[PDB]
Amino acid sequence: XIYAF
Amino acid sequence: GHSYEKYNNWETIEAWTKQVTSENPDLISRTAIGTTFLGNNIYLLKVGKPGPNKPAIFMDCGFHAREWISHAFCQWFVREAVLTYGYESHMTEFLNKLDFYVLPVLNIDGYIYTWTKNRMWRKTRSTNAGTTCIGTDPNRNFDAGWCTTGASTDPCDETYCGSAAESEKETKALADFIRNNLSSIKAYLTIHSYSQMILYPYSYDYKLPENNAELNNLAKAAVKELATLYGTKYTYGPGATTIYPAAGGSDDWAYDQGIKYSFTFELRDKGRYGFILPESQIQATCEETMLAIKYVTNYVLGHL
Ligand SMILES: [Zn+2]
Repeated sequence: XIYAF
Repeated sequence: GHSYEKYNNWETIEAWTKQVTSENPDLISRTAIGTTFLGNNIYLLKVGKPGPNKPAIFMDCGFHAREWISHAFCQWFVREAVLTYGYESHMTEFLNKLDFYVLPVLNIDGYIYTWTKNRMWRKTRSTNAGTTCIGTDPNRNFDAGWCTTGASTDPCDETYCGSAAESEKETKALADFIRNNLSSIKAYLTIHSYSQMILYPYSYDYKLPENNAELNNLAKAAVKELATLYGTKYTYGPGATTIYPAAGGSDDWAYDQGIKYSFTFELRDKGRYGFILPESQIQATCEETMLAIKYVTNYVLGHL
């Protein structure tokens, strides 16, 4: 859920 | 009021934990495993028909504040458990033979903040020495290669790893509960969005778990069961190569404690809506996820 992966 | 079909705020979720336990004392009991930075109660629902010395499966939701379908699913799971028990033979066997520890919201403080101030908040809401920047990424704060890769030492970053491992009340509380219950917890499941993935260790390093082949076949089979409903396509594999390297995650940590079945679930979708999944998609997402969760439960049960 890290942007923007 | 509370609906399983909509996103509920913390006040409603907290009241729901008391109410659903209250309506189903035969299948549910509630405790807290700790409090959050801001003094909210981290509730844990023990779902099952009580018996001596039962094995358990642990599942949490709401690690990351903005991933609202995660919270939604834990509530859905609990209701489905109480609804189908005695009506659906698998779930009935599950609740009879083991317990589910369902932790509906871990990062309560961040969750409230997504409702009150900033819908895209991710981290906890704790203060940091030497800066005004707020919060630690709880899934970078576990003692697993802690802060060595894919994490930030900058408190202003959304993957900030904390001042030390378990520096956060919420993560220390989760780690404490799992240690203290190690001998009964047989699987660890942590619910996230979005990406449509099932991930297992490792993420803090490129190495593979000794039961890598087992974990990969179980993920594979789980993804298949999930697809049967609506054809939603999931991908699977070791966190490090499947999405990215990231240290300090709870799945890796749980696995290294000796829990052989450890999975991060990334639910819908793949980006069209992302974190802001429309409520009209809650039921479908949860239903298909149930099949994956139940498949894993069944597998764990025949591999005690
Ligand atoms: Zn997440």
